[PDB]
Amino acid sequence: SSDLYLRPGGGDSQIQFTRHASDVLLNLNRLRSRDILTDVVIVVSREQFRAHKTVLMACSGLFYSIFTDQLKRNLSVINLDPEINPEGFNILLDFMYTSRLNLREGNIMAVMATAMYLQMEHVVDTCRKFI
Amino acid sequence: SDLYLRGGDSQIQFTRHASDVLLNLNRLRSRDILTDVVIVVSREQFRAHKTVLMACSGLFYSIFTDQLKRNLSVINLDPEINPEGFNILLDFMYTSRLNLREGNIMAVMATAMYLQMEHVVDTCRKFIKA
Amino acid sequence: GPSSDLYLRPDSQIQFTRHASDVLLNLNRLRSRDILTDVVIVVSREQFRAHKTVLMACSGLFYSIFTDQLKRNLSVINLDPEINPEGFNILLDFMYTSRLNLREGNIMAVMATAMYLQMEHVVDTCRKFIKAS
Amino acid sequence: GPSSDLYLRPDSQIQFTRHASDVLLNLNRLRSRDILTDVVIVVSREQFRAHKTVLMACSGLFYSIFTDQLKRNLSVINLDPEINPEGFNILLDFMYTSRLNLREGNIMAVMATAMYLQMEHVVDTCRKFIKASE
Amino acid sequence: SDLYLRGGDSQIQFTRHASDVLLNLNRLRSRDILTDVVIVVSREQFRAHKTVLMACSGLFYSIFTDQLKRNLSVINLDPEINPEGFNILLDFMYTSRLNLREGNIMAVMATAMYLQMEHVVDTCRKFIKA
Amino acid sequence: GPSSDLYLRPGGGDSQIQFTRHASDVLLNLNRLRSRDILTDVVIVVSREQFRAHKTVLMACSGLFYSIFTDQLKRNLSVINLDPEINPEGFNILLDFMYTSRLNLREGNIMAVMATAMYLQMEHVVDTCRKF
Amino acid sequence: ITTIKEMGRSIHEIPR
Amino acid sequence: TTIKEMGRSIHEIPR
Amino acid sequence: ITTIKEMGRSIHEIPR
Amino acid sequence: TTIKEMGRSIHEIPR
Amino acid sequence: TTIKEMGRSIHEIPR
Amino acid sequence: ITTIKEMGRSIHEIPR
Repeated sequence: SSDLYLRPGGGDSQIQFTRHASDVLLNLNRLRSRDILTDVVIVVSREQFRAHKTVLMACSGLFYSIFTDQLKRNLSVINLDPEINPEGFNILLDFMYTSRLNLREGNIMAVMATAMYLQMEHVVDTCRKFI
Repeated sequence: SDLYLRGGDSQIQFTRHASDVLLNLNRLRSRDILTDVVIVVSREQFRAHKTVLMACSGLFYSIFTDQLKRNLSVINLDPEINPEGFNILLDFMYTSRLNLREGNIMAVMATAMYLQMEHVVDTCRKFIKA
Repeated sequence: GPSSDLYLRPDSQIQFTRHASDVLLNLNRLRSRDILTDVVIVVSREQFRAHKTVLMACSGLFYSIFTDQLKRNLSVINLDPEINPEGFNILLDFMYTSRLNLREGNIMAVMATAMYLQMEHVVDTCRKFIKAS
Repeated sequence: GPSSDLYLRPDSQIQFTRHASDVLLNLNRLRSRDILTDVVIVVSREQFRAHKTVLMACSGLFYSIFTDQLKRNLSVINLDPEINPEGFNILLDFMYTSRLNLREGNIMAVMATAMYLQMEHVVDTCRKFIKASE
Repeated sequence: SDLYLRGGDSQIQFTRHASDVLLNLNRLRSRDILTDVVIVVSREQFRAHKTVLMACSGLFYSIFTDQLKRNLSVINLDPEINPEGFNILLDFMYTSRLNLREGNIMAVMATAMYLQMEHVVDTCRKFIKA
Repeated sequence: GPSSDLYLRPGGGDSQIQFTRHASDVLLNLNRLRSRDILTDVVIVVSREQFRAHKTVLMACSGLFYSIFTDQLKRNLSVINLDPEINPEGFNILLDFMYTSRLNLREGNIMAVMATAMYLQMEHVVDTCRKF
Repeated sequence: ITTIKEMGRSIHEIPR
Repeated sequence: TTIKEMGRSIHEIPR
Repeated sequence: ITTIKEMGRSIHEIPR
Repeated sequence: TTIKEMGRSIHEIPR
Repeated sequence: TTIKEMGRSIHEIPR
Repeated sequence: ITTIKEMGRSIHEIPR
């Protein structure tokens, strides 16, 4: 006879999808841009941004701290400090959902200060080098 | 004299950012933070984030975009679906790592077809041929 | 005229439009009588008889087995233990009848078996079937 | 409602209407690649490689020979000396393809071969074809 | 002249109002409208409104008043709990009728104690003494 | 003879206990939940005055609220602003009625309750008000 | 307080 | 077989 | 080449 | 419930 | 035993 | 556009 076994020696195989994490983030951004399953609105000086709490906690120490408190976890509207610049925040939000940080002369300091407020020190460190 | 920061319209690309985000999502899941759905596969329960499920699976994408069934928190998969196969695919969604052992290869493959994860199925088809 | 030529006057081709079905039915009858069946497929608890030629015609798996040089004169094959005998049975009947019988409760088994046998066109039809439910 | 059941909700049968033709084409491809052929038929010294199962499927003669359990392991069969190698080649292609190829000038050979192989439905179609001529 | 209606503070009492409300809640439950929790009893699932569960059960009252337990939508009862007993008690909560058959009386009674429905337990004790 | 077989209900028929004040007990607990702001899921805004309630209790009593919350689009609204013509005090009387079975009419507000109940499509309340 | 008992149905009946 | 129970059916949630 | 379609049974039917 | 599928049913062995 | 798959891993949700 | 690739960790790592 002969025995057809898919992995004979009771083997232990793993497939690593080298672009999976990138594929997921793009789909998260697609959901965000179509307002699907977004569960918080961040308000930055009368401007509104819709987002997923999980993505915010993954990227920002500030949001990680807010949403690890149970009392604060089921908030659906967060008003950032009035000092924070809407354009700076929109650039950091796009960074969270796309891995890309866009800097033009005239918003570099805005992105940088927004990044400390959100406690994204790795972004801040990369911004500091950028000068 | 005028000290101006540039005007090179620049973009910084963080090449491990998406991988970092996914790991943090997996950490949130394992600490049961903000998971919002329970998937029931033959009496067995799996907690997850809907957005991650919609990102990876056409089946779940279709459920959670149904306008009427907006408040679903429990999904009962068909009785035929194998809990172990589903768990491997769930770890795959959160880690980019698909773990196959002798004895569950077909289960993962068929479950992935049910979940409409065609790219995973194709990778499995390549897998069992060699 | 005192003569005439009785000649068959046609370069023609006759196409017998149900010959292929007729052949498949006769292959099924031979299989049902164990006539020239030359491989036994062992699927866990259960044994199945078939013609290697029909198996290679329908399944990329068996085609690779039986064009394998060492593995060509095999007379008993044990499938992977994961494979369900009922799923294999449905696909074997498909090979010999063109009819694929799906019951509530075995759709996933049939599909998984067909992925194992590398019967991709069946897998695709099963995918369509699942989506309609 | 907080829950939903994702259930495959059809007992169905899918009928693949060109499956039989697809099989025969694959049997023919095996023959032409000499894959799993198990008999040589020899007609006036000409050699024809074939699958025994397809022979019993189409021909009463080969059906009768190979349902004999002792003759079932023959690997070379020489037809009767009367049989025309060209007639046989035409019927063999028929068995594997559904096409019966006739030239002006070989119908009688094809018919006689088909009568020898005991392929009566072919003989009947040849009878009609002849009468469309003479 | 001054036409001023009535003046005493009058009160109209709708003697079947609460019974009416309860029937409409039951109709909502059966039409799966606004039910917001699934109770799992050894693999069987029951959908209900949290407010009705808290109204009737001390056990559910304590779960749903926990500050942390704010997003619970799936509750798994102890594996010992009998699904048929629970279903009889759930029907009771929404209808005021407790249906007892030979073969499930002790299950209803003990489940009612687990759910901390002491008044129902007392009524079952009176029942079983007859 | 020397043996006996114990059955809790021998005639394996069908017994039913009817709790004649259960529905009243449920409603009282619902009102307690409301007054403690436990599990309320909608706030009704009536001329900048706010009222918290359970959607199910509103849908059970009011054809208006039944219609709103049976719309899937409007089903997960958490703040509903009533028409400015509606009187906050009249609304408060009907809300208490929903949660207590008891409608309180004082000199000076009977008409307010009347119009409000018609707006909420509470016709049985409206008719009982008209007799009054 | 003057209380009066109303015994008719108090609210619409949500249909099955 | 129906029987009527007239005592309080459930716990009273406190004010 | 003149092609002709025959639609009847082409071969003997091997019995059950 | 019978359903007719009209596409190719099996792999095509190449020449 | 690890293997690297470098193609797209999941469906692409459209814009 | 001046594009630059940063390869270090991009965000805080949530602990287990």
